[PDB]
Amino acid sequence: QKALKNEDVAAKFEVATKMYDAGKYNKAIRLFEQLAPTYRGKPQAEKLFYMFSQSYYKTKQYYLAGYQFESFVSGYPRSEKVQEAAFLGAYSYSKLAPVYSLDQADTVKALDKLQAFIDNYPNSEYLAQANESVKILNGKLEKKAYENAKGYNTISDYKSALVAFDNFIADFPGTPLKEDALFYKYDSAYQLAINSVPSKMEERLHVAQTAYANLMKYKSDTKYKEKADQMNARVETDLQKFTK
Amino acid sequence: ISSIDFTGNKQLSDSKLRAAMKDTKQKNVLRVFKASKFIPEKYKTDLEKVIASYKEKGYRDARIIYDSVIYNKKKNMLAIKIDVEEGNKYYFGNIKFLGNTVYSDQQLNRYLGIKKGETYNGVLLEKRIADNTKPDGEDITNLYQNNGYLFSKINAVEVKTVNDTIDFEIRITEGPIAYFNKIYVTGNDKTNDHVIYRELRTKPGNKYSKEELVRTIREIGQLGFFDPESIKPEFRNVDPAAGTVDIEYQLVEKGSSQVELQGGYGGGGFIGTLGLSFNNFSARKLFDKDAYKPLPMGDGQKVALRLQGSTYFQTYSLSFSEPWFGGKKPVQFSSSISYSKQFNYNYSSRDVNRNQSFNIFTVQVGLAKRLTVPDDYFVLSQSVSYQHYDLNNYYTGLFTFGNGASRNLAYTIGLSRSNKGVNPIFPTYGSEFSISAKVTPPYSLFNNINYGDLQNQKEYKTQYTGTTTTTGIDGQAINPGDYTKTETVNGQSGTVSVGSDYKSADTDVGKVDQKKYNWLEYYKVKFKADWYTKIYGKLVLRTLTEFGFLGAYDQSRGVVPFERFYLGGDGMANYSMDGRETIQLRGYPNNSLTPIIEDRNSSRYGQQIGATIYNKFSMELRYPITLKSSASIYALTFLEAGSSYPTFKDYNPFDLNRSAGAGLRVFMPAFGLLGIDFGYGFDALPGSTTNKANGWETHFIIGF
Repeated sequence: QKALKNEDVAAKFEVATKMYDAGKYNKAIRLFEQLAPTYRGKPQAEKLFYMFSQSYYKTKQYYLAGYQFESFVSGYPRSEKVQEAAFLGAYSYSKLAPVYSLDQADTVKALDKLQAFIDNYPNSEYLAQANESVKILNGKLEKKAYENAKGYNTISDYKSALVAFDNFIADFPGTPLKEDALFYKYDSAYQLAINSVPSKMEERLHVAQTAYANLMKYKSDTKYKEKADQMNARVETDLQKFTK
Repeated sequence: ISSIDFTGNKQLSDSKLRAAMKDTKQKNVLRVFKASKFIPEKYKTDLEKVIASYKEKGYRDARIIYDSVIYNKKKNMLAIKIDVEEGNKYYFGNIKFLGNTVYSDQQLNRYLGIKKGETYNGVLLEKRIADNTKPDGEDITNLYQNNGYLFSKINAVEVKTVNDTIDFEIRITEGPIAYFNKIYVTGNDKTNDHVIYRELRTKPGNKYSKEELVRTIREIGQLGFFDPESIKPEFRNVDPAAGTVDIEYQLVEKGSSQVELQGGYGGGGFIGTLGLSFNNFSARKLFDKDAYKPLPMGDGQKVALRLQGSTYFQTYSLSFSEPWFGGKKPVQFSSSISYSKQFNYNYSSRDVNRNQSFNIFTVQVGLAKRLTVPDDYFVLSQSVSYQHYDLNNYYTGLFTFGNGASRNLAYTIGLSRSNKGVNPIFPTYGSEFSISAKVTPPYSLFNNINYGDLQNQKEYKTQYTGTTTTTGIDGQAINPGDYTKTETVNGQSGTVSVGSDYKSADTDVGKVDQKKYNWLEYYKVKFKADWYTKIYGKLVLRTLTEFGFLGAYDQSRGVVPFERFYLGGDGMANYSMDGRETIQLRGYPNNSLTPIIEDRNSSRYGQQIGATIYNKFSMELRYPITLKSSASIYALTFLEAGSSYPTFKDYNPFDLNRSAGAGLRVFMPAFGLLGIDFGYGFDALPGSTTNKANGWETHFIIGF
């Protein structure tokens, strides 16, 4: 705080470094803000604009950490630890993604940044963690679509669920939620095929019949075997009556 | 500036011809002669309007040839010479439709509204073909793009022109049908995705409908979490081969917090409220540190803290509403907890007695469901309410237990039908029918207490718990713990002990009434009916037929002193503020027609008890005045009659204290519905010395 009023640049950097080593990152942030345009270009500018970033990262100001790290990697291109800066910036931006129920406009940006870090420097000790972050972000993106599709099987819009799951099993090909999508589309087909007008029963009972065959083909020992089997029995015991 | 000089006006008369131009007028005796001077752009657009009027009459060959200005060097005015060639009359003829398979020729001809021999008006044909000015109009483009024919193009062409008659052909290209395949929302940064998706009228698998898009835009805007001017659909991945359209709703958040100031002045005083409400609460993240920034945000739950007040009561209330309970059906769940403190008050003569006060503690839970297909526009609301009344020196009206307490357990069921079309602020037709019934459990039939003979028991006849044997009116000091009876002598009163002769003693009306109303037992019925009708072009007549009823299952127990109807004044008070129903008549002060104890020999005369039976009939005529957007100022007149009575034993619903008046309403986007009303009351307030009649009363109303 003495350097807050004084104007000795060397003393300010020394006290900032002492606080950074001691773990007083919050005050270091204030001091480096004081020196942010005022120390650029001057010597010790590699240690500067780098602890300003990691202090942000440790104090959990993730957006500021990302901005400062991206500035540090855009600058100092021949820095010894440019790879660390790039990975840390990408990861700090990744940690800002919202829950699956809100706008995933920052998830796409985080995925773009992490994919850029994976394409450039395609070898490091941070590749595995970056891949895991990419996978979990893609999981968030998949869960958003799956929940929006299931939000029709809950409010009892069964046909809309039936046409909103058929463009989920084909839009996200390899997913661990495909079994749930198949079952909760067969459920919509059944529920829309039993409470149906007598003139439009057989077609929807056949649509449900093809959904049951789809579910038990992908996974014979499905997690919902009992409930699906009871539903199929009802479908058959209603379709047999209409048989001519 | 005298500038007529119309050379050639064989048919179009000079008067309406001049009236055609709006801006560049002439010298006349109007308001500074309509500011008649020279403006170039205004003059040219006025001339174009002259030609437009000529074409509207049915002359396409109309033209202007010599327009000129001469400035009077001596008297300083400008004279404008206008030369007009009229032409020949023109008739519509043989409007044939080519390229229609989904609609027959007869239906399209009916829809277009043009027959043979009607005078030519190109603007009319263009408006009936494609309605640019209004998006909800009944045009042929709208009928094609309202059943899912998005890729439709209809163009008007001329094929033959003979004998001053036109031959019109409509080239219709239909194209493949349109189906929604992927509808999603983008831009929700604090509102969850399931709240938005369940209030959308565009659903996958349906056919395209622009009218459904407008409706869902309006619904999203009216939700309360997004600014109405930010919703902007964007047709994406429009594929003309397989018939798929993927719609993307772009949304921008506006805000949650909002402060309300409903209430009103009017000679009585502030009867208003003050509410701080968040309309985007989330009760499932109440223990989440990160999400708790201005209190949790998320689902559409609404939490409001309100302080309602007046010169005689203060009520603090907390309310929580979920517009979708269980996540499956639209069953609104509303819960409320409130505490109120009120003082004695005579509405007929402004007087606040602060040493006679009573408190109300209320807890209410309710479910309102949009019941499906016994015709639409119906709502069924049920609620369970518990209320505690704690009195303090309340010896007023029909209360005798001035220091006791009362409990109220009620279940209210109500049905509301609302057509009320089409403008929500100024109806033209429709009706609003509400019937409500509140019932308390029938305690009388179950418990083995005979309320008729409650006064002839030893436990309720002036026990004289006082332990001092000081003196008595009969010369005998009252033995402590002995039954007494009041026996006045000469001019002063007093009491005399009777010993063990309770059979001849005085009933403690306070204790009997306390046992009668320790657990309130009653049934209440309410009825409201609005019958908006249509007369003339601007007159709108509203009827407000109303009813009310309160009764007791056991006539020996008696009608409950609480939960009674009070007629008079404006209707800005509620049942949330007090235990009162505050019927509305705008010619009398607030709550001033409530029946009073018309027993002169009684120690309380002007005190108001309440009314059990009431009927109100109101006829009001309205003129839209300045019905527009962002402002809806209009005017209204009254003719109302109301009649109330505390016992349905000798009721005569033919008194109907009358009130007549007129006033205005003003509405603003954020200020809320403000209003000023004036009214004359033709009848006297109850319990006034001279008959006379209550004079004009200001009725400033807000809501703021």
